[PDB]
Amino acid sequence: MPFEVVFDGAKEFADLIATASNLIDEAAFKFTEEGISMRAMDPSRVVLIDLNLPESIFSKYEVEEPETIGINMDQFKKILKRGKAKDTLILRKGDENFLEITFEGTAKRTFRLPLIDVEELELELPELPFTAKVVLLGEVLKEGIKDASLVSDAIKFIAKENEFTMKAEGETNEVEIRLTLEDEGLLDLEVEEETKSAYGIRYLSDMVKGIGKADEVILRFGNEMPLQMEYMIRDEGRLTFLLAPRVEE
Amino acid sequence: PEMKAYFESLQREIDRAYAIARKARAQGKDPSFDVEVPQATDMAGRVESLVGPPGVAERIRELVKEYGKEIAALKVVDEIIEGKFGDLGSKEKYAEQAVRTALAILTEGIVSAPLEGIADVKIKRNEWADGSEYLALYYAGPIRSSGGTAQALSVLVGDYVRRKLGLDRFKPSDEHIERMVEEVDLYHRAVTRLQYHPEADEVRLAMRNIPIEITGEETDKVEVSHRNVPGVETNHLRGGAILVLAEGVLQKAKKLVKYIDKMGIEGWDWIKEFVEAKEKGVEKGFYYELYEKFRANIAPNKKYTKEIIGGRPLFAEPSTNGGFRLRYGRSWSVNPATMLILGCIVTPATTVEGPIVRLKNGSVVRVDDYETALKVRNEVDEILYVGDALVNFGDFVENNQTLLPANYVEEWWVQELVQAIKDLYEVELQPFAENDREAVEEAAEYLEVDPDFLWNLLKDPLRVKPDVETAIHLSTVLDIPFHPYYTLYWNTLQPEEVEELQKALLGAQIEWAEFRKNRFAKKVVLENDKNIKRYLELLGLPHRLERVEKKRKVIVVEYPWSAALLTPLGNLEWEFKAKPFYTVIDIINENNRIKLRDRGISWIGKPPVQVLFPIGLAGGQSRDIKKAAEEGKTARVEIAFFKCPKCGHVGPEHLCPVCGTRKELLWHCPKCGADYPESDAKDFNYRCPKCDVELKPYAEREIKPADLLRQAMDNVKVYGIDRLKGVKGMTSGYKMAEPLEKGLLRVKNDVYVFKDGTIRFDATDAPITHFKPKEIGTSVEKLRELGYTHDFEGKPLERDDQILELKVQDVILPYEAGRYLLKVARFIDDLLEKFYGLPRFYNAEKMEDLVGHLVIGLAPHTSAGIIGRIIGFSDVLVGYAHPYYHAAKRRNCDGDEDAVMLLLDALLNFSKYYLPEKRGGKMDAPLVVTTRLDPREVDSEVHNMDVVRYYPLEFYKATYELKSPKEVKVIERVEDGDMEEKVARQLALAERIRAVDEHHVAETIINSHLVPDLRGNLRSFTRQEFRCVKCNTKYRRPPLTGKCPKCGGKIVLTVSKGAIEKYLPTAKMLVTKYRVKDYTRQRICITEKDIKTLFQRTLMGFSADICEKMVKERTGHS
Ligand SMILES: [Zn+2]
Ligand SMILES: [Zn+2]
Ligand SMILES: [Zn+2]
Repeated sequence: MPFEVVFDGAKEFADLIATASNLIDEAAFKFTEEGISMRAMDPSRVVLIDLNLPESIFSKYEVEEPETIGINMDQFKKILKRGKAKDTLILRKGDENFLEITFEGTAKRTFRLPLIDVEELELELPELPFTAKVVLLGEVLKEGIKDASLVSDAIKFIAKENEFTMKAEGETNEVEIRLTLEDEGLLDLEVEEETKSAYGIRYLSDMVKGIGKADEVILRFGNEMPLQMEYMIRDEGRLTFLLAPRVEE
Repeated sequence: PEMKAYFESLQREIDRAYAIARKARAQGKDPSFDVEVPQATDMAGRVESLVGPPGVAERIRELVKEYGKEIAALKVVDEIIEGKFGDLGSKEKYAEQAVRTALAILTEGIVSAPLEGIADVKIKRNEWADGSEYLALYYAGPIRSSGGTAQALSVLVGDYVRRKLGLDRFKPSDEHIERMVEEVDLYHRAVTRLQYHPEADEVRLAMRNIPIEITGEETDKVEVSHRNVPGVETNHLRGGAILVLAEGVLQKAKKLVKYIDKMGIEGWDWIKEFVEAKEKGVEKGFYYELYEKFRANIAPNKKYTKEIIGGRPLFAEPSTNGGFRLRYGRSWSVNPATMLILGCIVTPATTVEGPIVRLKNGSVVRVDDYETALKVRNEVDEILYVGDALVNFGDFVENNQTLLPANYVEEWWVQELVQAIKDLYEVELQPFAENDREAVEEAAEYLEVDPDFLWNLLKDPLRVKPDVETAIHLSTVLDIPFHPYYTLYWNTLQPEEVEELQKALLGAQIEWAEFRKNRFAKKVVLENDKNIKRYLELLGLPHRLERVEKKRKVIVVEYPWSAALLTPLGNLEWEFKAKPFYTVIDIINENNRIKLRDRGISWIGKPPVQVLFPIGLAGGQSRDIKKAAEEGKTARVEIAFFKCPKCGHVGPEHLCPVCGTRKELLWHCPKCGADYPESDAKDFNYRCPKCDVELKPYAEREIKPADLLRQAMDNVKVYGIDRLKGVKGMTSGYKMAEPLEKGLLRVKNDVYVFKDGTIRFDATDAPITHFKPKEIGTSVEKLRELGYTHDFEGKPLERDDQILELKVQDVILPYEAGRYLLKVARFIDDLLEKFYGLPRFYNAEKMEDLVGHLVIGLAPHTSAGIIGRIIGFSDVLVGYAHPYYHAAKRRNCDGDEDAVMLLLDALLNFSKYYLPEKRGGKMDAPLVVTTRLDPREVDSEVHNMDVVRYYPLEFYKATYELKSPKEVKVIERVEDGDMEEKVARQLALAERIRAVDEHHVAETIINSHLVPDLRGNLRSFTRQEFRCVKCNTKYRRPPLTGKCPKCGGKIVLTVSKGAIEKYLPTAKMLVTKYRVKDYTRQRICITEKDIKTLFQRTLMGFSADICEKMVKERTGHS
C-alpha cells in the first residue's frame, strides 16, 4: 500500500485534473505498477472517462504493493490551481491513509490530505470497430466547438473518404466545420466508409475545454456507435473519453 | 441551619425585590397597584393557585401530611360539597370546585387542567336512555401537555362526585359510542398517530363502564358523519375526549388500578379485568442459563421491538446488543466524546469512562476523554462500543417492566475484595471510602500491595485500577475472579472462533514472563492469514497492524493486553472445546485457576414579538409599526383606550403624557355609543343604564400610530430605534395595550417578548447528583462566598478538586442565557433608570456578575415558577438542574424544556389583565412564584448526603432473579435537523451499512421522507397553481386562462417539478450506490416520469443503473 511517485511539473497534470473535474465529480484513481489509471463515468451519465498514465510520465516511481485510493477532484483541483509547472510534484503515501503532496520548487510545500473510501465499481469498456478514426489538432476543436455551441445544442459529425465535416443546424442559424487532409487543422484521416452521427455539443464544450493547442486529438466513433475521443500526454499517456449518442431529436 | 440560613437570604432578596416592585409599581405605570404575583410556601399554596379555594391551604397542610393526598382530597371534596368554604350555588358549582380543587390537590398543582384543560363542569340528564342525571366534563383546547394519568384520575373524582352529590352513571347510546369510535379512527389516521389504537369492543364496553361523561368544544376542524347527536353540543372532532378517553385510561391502566386500589373506591373491576387481559402472553451452563433467562424476558424483546419499529428496521446486529452500557445509579450520563461523532434525554457528563474506537489504519484505541476523540476523530471507521449510561432505579417504567441483570462493574468487585479479605484474612475493609492506616496496613501486608494504592483504589476504583500481574497474583489466592477492566466479552460469538483462535495462538510468537510465580505472556506475534481477527475486534482488544515487513498482516498484542488475553485460556494449558449449552466463560471457569465474570450481559439505548400592540396588516408584509407610523397607515382593529378625568387625555398610555395625574380605564357600552370612565362604570356596576348589556373595554375602530408612537418617545427620551413590530391580534381577555416605551427599550436592548409580557427564554436542563468545581470552573473562594461551608464528608470546603453536592436553588445556564438574560437585566436597569426613576437593582455588567441574582423557572401547563439562582456557566447549549430544583413528578409529564425569566422582570412587567380567554399555549402565565422548598431538614437532609456512589451488593447479587425496577425492597433492605441530524443520518446509516456487512434489507427511514415527495409531486403536479406577478394571494383556476384578467402579468405555475429536484439526488445517490430490490420501481418511476413529462441513450449502465444490468441478468437467464 505505501508508495511514492515524483512527477515533474504541476500544471500539465493540473490540466488533466481540470478536465476530469469538469467531466467527472467523484473518481478514485487506481494505482497499478504500470501507472495511474481510472475507468469511471460521470454520475449524471454524460461522459465516460478513462485515464491511462504509464510510469514513463513520472520521474520517480516507487511501488510496494498496488492498491487503489480515492482523490477529491475539487480539493486536488484547488491544490494544483496555482501550482507552477516548474515545481516538483511529489506523491507520497505511507502506512496511514494519508496523501502527502510535497512541492519542491521555489518553496517546499509538504501537503497532507485524507483519502476517502470510494466504492467505485471497476468497469471496463468492450472493443468493436468504429470505421471512423480521425486525427485532428486541439485548437481547431476549440474554435470549432465554442462557436457552434452558441447557435445550436447538437452537432452532426460526418466523415467520408478523405473528407471530414461537422455540421450543426438550428432554427435560423446553421454552421459547419469542414476539414480535409490538405487543410492545416486536420492531421490524418482513417475513414473507411461513410460515417454520420449526431451528438450533443453541450457535452463537447466542457469535454474540450481542457484540451491544449498543439495536442493531437484522435476521435473514434461510428454511425450508431458512441463517441470516442482520446489524446496522448507527453507522447506516452493516453486519455480516452466515450459518451453515449443522443437518442433525442 | 446552612440551608435554612440560605433560605432566609433568599427571603430577604425577595423582600427587597418586592420593595422595589412596590416603589416602582406604586407609580401607576403598570395595570396594577401592588404586586400581583404571590409566593407559595408549599404545595398548599400551589393548589390554591389554580382555582383555590382561598383558605384550603390549612386543610391541605393538616390533612395531606396526615392522611395523604388521596384521602385528604376526598376530605376536601366533602368540605366543598357539604358547604364549608361558602355557599357557591347549584350543584354544578360545588362539583366543579371539587373536581378542580381535588385535581389540584392530587396533582400537587403540577398540571394546568383546572385552568386550561377543563373548560367547564356541567351536570346533565340521560333522558334518551333512562332520564337520570350524570356529570359532564367540558374540556378546553390545550389538553395534550397535561399527561395521560391525571386526565384519567379526574373521572375517578367524578365517580366520587356523583357518589357524594347523588348523580347517576352515564349511559352511552349506540350512536354516541360509534361516533366516539369514529373520532378515534379519524383522529388516529390523520390528526395524530397515537401509540395504542383502541378497539370498538373495549371502547364500547369501557366507555359504558365510565361513570361520568367527558367531552369538549371543537378542537380540530374535522367534520364527523354522526351529526346532531343528542347530548353532544358540537359536531366536530374533540381532541380532549380522545386523549382523555384513549390515551388517558387505556395507556395508564396498569397504574389506575393502583390509584383505585389506593384510595379505596369500589366499582372498578372492569379496569382490573382489563389488566388481567394483558396476561395472555445436567449439561447446561449457568451463564448460558442466565442468557436463557435474559432471552425469556419479555421486556428487552418488546422494547427492542418498539425501537426496531421506531427507527431503523433490521440493521442492528442481533448478536451484539447495541446501546449504552447499563450503569445503574441512584434516583442518563453520556460521554460527550461520541455526541458530535454520532429514546431519552442525553445528559452530558465527564466522570465515567469512554468506549473503545477502531482507527482507520487498523489499530484500535480507547477514547476515555473528549480530547482523544478530537485527535483520532479523523480516522474513525465505526463505533463498536457506544458508551456508558446511568439508569436510575426508580425509573418509572410501567406495564410490567423487568429489571435486567446488572453488569459486572469495578465497584462491586471492590465489595468482592473487602468481603474476600474479610472472610479469608478477617481484615475489615470498608469499600467506597478511605480506611484507617491499620486495616489498610495489614491488608497490604497480607495481600502484598501498596497501602497508598489501596487508598486510591478504595478512594476511586474507576480511576485507579490494578495492572494484570497484581490481579493474577490476587486471583489465584483469594479465589476471586479476574479484574473487570481487563476482561474481554468472550460471550459475543460462537466458541468455534475461540477454538480456532487458541490454535492460532499456539503457533504465534508468544513470550512468557514470571513475576511472583506469575507466568504471564508479554506479547503475542500472530498473523491474520491463518484466522480472521474479527472475533478479536469484537473483544475490543487494542492491537496494532503492521505490513511493512512484506507480510500481509502481522498483528501483535503487547502487555498488559497479552497477559489479559492468555489469562482466560489458562495460559494455553487446557484446551477449549465447543460444548452444547455451555458458553465460553462457563467452559473457561470449568477448568481454570482464575475465575471470570460476564461483564457485558446488558446494553441499553419565533415568534418575533416585541410589544403587545395589535397592528394587523397595516404594517405591510412584516407588520412593522415604524412603517405604519411613518407612512400613516391606520389599523381598524379591536382595541381599548383609557381616560383621564382630571386632565382629559385619552389614549392607550397608562400615565397622562401632558399632565402629571394618573388616568383610569375607559368602558365603552357596546349597544350604545357612549364611553364611561372606570369611576362611572363601577358606580353603575359596569352596566349601562340605557342598554342592558355588559360594557366591553375594547372595541373595533381605527388606529393611527403616527400620533401614538410620537407621544411615547419623548417620555423615556429615546430616538434610536431600528424596527418594531406588533401582533396581528390581541389574544388576551381584556386586550389592553402595552406601553410603547418598553418596546422602545427592547429594540435598543436586543430582546424579545412573548404574549405573557415576560421575557422567557426556552432552555433544556438535566438532573445531576454530584460534581466537582473543576468541571464547572469555579474557584474555592467563589464557592465559599456562595455560602458553601463544608462538603458531604464534613470537611471544610478548602480542596478544589473535591466532590461537592449541589443545593436546591442553584442553576447553571449556558452562554446564550448569560448574554441574553444579561441584556434582559440591562433592559430592566434601563427600565428603572428612566421610566421608573428607581435605582438599579441588578448592576450586572459582565456574565459572571449575574451570579448571585435570582431567576424564575416556569414549566408548560404550570401556574407556578420555581425561583432559582445562577451559579455558573456551561459551554454546552443545555443547562444543568437539580432533582430538588426539578422534581421527579414534573418530569413524567413529558416536560423537558423550560421557560426562564427574571424575578424583577416578572415583578414589574407581568400583569394579570393579559390572560387569554379562549386560546393558550403550553403554559398560561407565571401566576404564582415558589421559593420555599425545605427538603426535610430533619428527614431527607440526611438521606441526601449518602447518595454519592452508593452501590450495594443486594442489587448486584439479587439482580440474577429477574426482579423489577419497581421492587424498591432490594434497595430499601440496604437503605432502611437538516444540517446536523441529516449528516448524522448519513454517517450512522453508513455505519449500519458497515455493520450489516454489505447486506442491505429494505427499510423505511428515508422513505419516510420520500413518500411525501412522491405524493407532493403527483399531487401538486395536477394542481398547477397560477399566480400572477402583481397578485400573489389571488390564485387562478387550474384551467388555463392565457393571462391574468386582474393584473397585466404573466401567470406563474407551481407543478412542483423544480423545487423537489433538490432532495432527489440526496437519497438517490445512496439508493443508486447499492443494488436492492422492491424499491427500484419507486426510484426509477419518478425520474422516468419526469423524463416523460419534460420530453441521452446511455451506451451502457455504468452509473449503477440496475435497469439494464438487472433485466440483462433475467433475460440471459431465460
Ligand atoms: Zn392626565
Ligand atoms: Zn350603553
Ligand atoms: Zn394579476
